[PDB]
Amino acid sequence: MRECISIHVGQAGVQIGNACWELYCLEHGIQPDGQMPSDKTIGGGDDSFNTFFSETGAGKHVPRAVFVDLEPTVIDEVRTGTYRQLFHPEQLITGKEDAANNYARGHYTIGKEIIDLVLDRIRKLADQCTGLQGFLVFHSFGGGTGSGFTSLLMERLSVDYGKKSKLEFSIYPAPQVSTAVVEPYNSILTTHTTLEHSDCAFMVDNEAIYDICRRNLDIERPTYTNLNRLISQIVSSITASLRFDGALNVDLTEFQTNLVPYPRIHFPLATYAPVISAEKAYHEQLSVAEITNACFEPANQMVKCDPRHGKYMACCLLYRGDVVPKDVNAAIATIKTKRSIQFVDWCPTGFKVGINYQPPTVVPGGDLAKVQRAVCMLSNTTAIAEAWARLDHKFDLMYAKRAFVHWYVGEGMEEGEFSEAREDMAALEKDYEEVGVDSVE
Amino acid sequence: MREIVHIQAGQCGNQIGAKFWEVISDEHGIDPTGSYHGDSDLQLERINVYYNEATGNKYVPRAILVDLEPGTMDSVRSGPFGQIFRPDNFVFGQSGAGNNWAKGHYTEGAELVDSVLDVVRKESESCDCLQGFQLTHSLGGGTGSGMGTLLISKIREEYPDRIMNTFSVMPSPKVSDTVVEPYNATLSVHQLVENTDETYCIDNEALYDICFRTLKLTTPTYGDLNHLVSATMSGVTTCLRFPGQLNADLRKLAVNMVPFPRLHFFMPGFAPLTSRGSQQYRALTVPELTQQMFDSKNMMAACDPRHGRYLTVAAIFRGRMSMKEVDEQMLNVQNKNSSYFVEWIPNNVKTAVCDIPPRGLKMSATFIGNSTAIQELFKRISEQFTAMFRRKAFLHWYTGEGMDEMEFTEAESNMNDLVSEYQQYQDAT
Amino acid sequence: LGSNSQVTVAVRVRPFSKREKTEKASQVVFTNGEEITVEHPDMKQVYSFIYDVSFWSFDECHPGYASQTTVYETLAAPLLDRAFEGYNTCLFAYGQTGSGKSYTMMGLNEEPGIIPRFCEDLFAQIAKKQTSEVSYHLEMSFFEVYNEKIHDLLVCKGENGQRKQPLRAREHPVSGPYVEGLSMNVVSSYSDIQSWLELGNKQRATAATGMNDKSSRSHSVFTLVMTQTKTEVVEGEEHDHRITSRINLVDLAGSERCSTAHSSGQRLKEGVSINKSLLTLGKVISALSEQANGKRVFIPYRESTLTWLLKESLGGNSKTAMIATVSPAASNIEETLSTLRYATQARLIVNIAKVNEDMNAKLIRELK
Ligand SMILES: CC(=O)O[C@H]1C(=O)[C@@]2(C)[C@H]([C@H](OC(=O)c3ccccc3)[C@]3(O)C[C@H](OC(=O)[C@H](O)[C@@H](NC(=O)c4ccccc4)c4ccccc4)C(C)=C1C3(C)C)[C@]1(OC(C)=O)CO[C@@H]1C[C@@H]2O
Ligand SMILES: Nc1nc2c(ncn2[C@@H]2O[C@H](COP(=O)(O)OP(=O)(O)OP(=O)(O)O)[C@@H](O)[C@H]2O)c(=O)[nH]1
Ligand SMILES: Nc1nc2c(ncn2[C@@H]2O[C@H](COP(=O)(O)OP(=O)(O)O)[C@@H](O)[C@H]2O)c(=O)[nH]1
Ligand SMILES: Nc1ncnc2c1ncn2[C@@H]1O[C@H](COP(=O)(O)OP(=O)(O)O)[C@@H](O)[C@H]1O
Ligand SMILES: [Mg+2]
Repeated sequence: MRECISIHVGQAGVQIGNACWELYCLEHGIQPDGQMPSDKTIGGGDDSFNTFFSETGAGKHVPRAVFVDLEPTVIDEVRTGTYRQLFHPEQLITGKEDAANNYARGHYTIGKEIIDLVLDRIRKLADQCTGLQGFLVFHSFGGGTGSGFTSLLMERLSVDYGKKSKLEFSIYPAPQVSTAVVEPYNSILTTHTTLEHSDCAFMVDNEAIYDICRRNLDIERPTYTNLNRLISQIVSSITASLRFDGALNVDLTEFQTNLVPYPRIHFPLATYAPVISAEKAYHEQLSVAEITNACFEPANQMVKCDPRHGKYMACCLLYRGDVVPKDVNAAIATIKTKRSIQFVDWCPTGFKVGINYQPPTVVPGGDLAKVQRAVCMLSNTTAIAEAWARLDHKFDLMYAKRAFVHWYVGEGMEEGEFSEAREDMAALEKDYEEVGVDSVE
Repeated sequence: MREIVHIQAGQCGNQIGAKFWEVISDEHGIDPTGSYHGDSDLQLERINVYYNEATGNKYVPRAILVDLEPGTMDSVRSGPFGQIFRPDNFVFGQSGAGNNWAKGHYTEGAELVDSVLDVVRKESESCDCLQGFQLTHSLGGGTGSGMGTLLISKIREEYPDRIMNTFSVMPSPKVSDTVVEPYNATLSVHQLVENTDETYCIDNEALYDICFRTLKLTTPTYGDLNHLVSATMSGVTTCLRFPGQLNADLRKLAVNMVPFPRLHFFMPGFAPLTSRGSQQYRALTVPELTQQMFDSKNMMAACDPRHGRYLTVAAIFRGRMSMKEVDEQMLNVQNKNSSYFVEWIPNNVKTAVCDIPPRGLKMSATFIGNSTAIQELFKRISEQFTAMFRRKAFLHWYTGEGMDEMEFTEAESNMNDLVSEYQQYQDAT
Repeated sequence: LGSNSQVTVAVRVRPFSKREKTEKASQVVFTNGEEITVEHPDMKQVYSFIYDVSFWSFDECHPGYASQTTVYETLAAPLLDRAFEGYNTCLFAYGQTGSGKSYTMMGLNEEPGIIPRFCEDLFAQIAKKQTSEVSYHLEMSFFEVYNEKIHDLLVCKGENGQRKQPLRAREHPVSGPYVEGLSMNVVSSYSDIQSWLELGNKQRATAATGMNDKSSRSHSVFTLVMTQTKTEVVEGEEHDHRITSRINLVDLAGSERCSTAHSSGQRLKEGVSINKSLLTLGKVISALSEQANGKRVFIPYRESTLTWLLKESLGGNSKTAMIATVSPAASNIEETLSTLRYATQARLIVNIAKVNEDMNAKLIRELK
């Protein structure tokens, strides 16, 4: 059977993970105590789907997850919260010191002393599987942990496991909003390392969702307990085809093939169209077309990057609920007719489609409404080169004076590693340009 | 006794084949337990074609089920007619091909095909006289395109004198469903062209138009599209199961339809299709079907036959009819529309008539056509193909599994040559 | 490509057989020197044909007797001349069953055919022009077609119930079709050529039939690759200009009706395969002869491994010669007529031969 390991690293990972397993438990009928009263009421069924939850003989269902912070605060919310009786107590809080938003701290100094435990519990989880399909790493650029520890880990797994899909779900740093001075360095450092080991890194920025919740959900002052519920849904659609029935099922090695033309341009975006409040759940039809067109609106992207400044290479559309295929085909044609959406000449197909019959579920206490159908888009565009350039210019402005560097050297980093990582992102800026040049003869 | 092996590969073949066994089980009076609850006796004389017999007067279909994910299979088991299949013939694995032809052919499917063939070698030896094989798969994915064509080469080498009749869903022109359709289809066409006798090219875009214009279905699901294909699969082998005036079989259709060994790609069709509310306004007559058969808009191939010439077509009728009404009408088509027919084949029409129609229709018809308008399907893929291959768009996932750039060029030349072999017969000079 | 080399056709009338003496067969094929006349025994209708060359091995003492060495010195020696010039060359046989194709090409130990004379004359010509300026490199291969599968004749099998390891054919974009895995052996002398040929002919498939007690039941292609490495007047590296040439000598099998050579099973199967290959070859010859008259025509190269691997010889880029072999018995007049018709149709073929300098798009291109 199909089995995936969800890893959450740092604070941006955990607070997302707490929202995900909140949702995974509801879709499958699991209480926070790991129990499933419906199955003993039913007498059958594998709704306790062994993709995300392992099962013991006593009826308790235990999630396939490991998450670690290198500080004990955020996990300790889980070891004393409402989901304590769900998880395995082997959660890593060997975080007596934090990474101080330093790569050099999550990659070396405190980058070790914690990793041998992490690889062991994973190896235990993998030894309980009848077949793996890949990993799901939830982290954040900008920190030391989500940047450094994520890189060291991705290096080791590429040795022990090798050819297994590794899908990252990371918080991309925003152009204006930012909660740290040294974000540009930490992003360029792990981006250099994770490039040769990852397979597809799904980008999200916190600045776009602030506007989505404003314009669509009509929330005027949201916090991270809202941004992380939407991110919980993007993942469910990706991993829905491994749990529930469907017409056109999509495995995890299918994103790796259709959305990654060349091995270094595996940075796609994401979004979720029918993000509406309960009130606006009326007054609208929410058909396949109205939902599918919204995914191509530049204002409904979960990353701050205008795709109209670039060209599309590949787009995977994952539908859920009461959806009929002809409605998808009619809609995808309407998009290729519109001229503001330019595709590369070397990809005349462009689109992938996936359809499922299990609609999304409503986390109670939430802001999203109940719908019959829901859509998740994943796109690879040349516009994101603009965002790589913003980081490189911030890098150069404050590296020309060697600012904040003595905090990284103080941990074991060399002065040259900054250059070695700035040159690889100047080659990436060209590869995104070379791809976008239409061919000639 | 003539017998057929059915093989269901992928998400498209199994979702069709399940309806095929849901359709055939109706004509032969079999219930989901495998028991017979029929009325007539002609439902049992030739039940050995598709089914095998069991102990307590139960009938197990001679079907084989293959995939690289268990989701497709559990749907069959958890369905209307799931119990009849031999549970030892659900062959599967994990970690699907990922829409990579390289993974279905060389890497993963190669570690499962040996189990598949052992089920084939069992069923075939249990038969008295094997006529051919029946594969239902899709082009555009990895499993159906890789694991299918892998089985085709193996069965062809083991059983080279038998027919390999292959039903295949081709990629649509307007909207794709995978990005790497042209890479996967071109490599599959390189294998089918050399290792089959007749393959029926179906396209999902056309089936949407059939449901839209004729059946007036504006919410058609995949269970309805396969409800059309399954009909054609039944009409072809009708004269192997039921009696008729002028019989036919898979080998006889091939001989007339296939003048040269490579031009065995067909544009199927089926009549009489109509709306549920507009059935009491037409007269069901043989000329009503021929007008519906040779209509440009009832072909499941997504190619206009009016953009070419018919090389030779076929027409399998079912029901009480008059053979004058059949042969006179096929003649009127040839003489009227003489420009859409080859000049150096004086009669481009084969016919077949069965005396046993479908469960609830006075008569039915099935149409099989070989035209030069299939040129547009292989030509379209090549333009997609070379534009991607000229810059190596998605190639590094295929080379990583043990393929070379040479194998892509071979599939392109052979496809492009077939495009010319069909075009050699469109000009009249 | 500034040339047009017409395919050179020859005909050889073999003598009466044991079978055709036991059955009192008459004589229906005659010559007047260069033309070939055929007569139906019913005295109803006469046909005539004209070829570039015609041989008469019907009787030893007759006038115009073209022995084995005369056939060689008329057909194969110019092919060696062009091979030394730098062209690719092809010589292929054709005819019905028992016509004497294997005899004409390979021959017997006491009557060596075209191959043991071609290779020997090649080595002899080399021994006189192996001067300090130019060196030579020779490779050989010898492969077989049997039930549309490819086999190598110059390996020593294992020991099993099945020891015919089949190779596959591939299409290189520039060099055209070729065989994957074929042992190409480097050669030094005519004695090594003879050893390899003995091994190959002992490995080739044969069988007793009603028209040949030792029948040639598989197509055979003999490939030589000759590279002349010459030297320019150089201030630096010597031995810096190479020319390559491929010589393909092909012995095909005969039609053979299933009723005359009555035998069931594997014999019938391989006869059917042979017949199919010959049909496809005929289609190819007719299509090329129609190309020669200015029409747009498609050549079915891909319908058989034989024509697919000979794509560059029946057309393409090499100087080609055909040897039709016929029988004078009246009982085989129809097959003789079919062979002669295909042969005279082949004279209209025109191939664009070029010199394989391996200098175009390098320097001689813009030099000239
Ligand atoms: C009796 C009845 O319910 O009325 C008709 C009917 O309303 C119409 C619309 C039927 C109906 O057509 C459809 O609804 C349909 C929808 C999507 C895709 C395909 C068909 C019918 O389903 C088609 C069905 O015909 C058959 O049952 C044949 O045996 C068909 N098999 C099945 O439909 C079937 C039955 C049980 C389970 C699964 C399939 C068949 C066709 C070819 C070869 C063998 C069998 C019939 C009489 C009808 C219904 C049921 C409405 C027609 O269908 C056919 C086969 O042509 C459309 O025109 C015919 C006859 C009628 O006009
Ligand atoms: N979407 C989202 N982002 C978060 C959340 N918590 C932190 N972040 C992001 O994380 C970024 C800073 O990196 P951190 O996640 O704090 O780094 P870390 O993994 O905690 O490593 P340390 O700082 O050493 O503890 C900020 O830009 C935030 O936007 C969260 O709950 N949701
Ligand atoms: N007609 C029809 N086609 C289908 C259906 N499901 C999938 N397909 C087609 O099959 C292709 C998907 O390839 P698939 O074999 O499922 O990929 P795989 O699961 O990795 O082997 C798409 O091009 C679809 O058009 C179906 O139910 N009906
Ligand atoms: N010119 C010839 N002189 C003597 N014998 C000949 C001549 N031509 C053919 N034969 C005889 O014909 C027989 C068959 O020749 P062969 O080349 O094996 O025919 P196939 O075309 O079947 O290979 C040989 O045994 C040979 O003796
Ligand atoms: Mg933290």
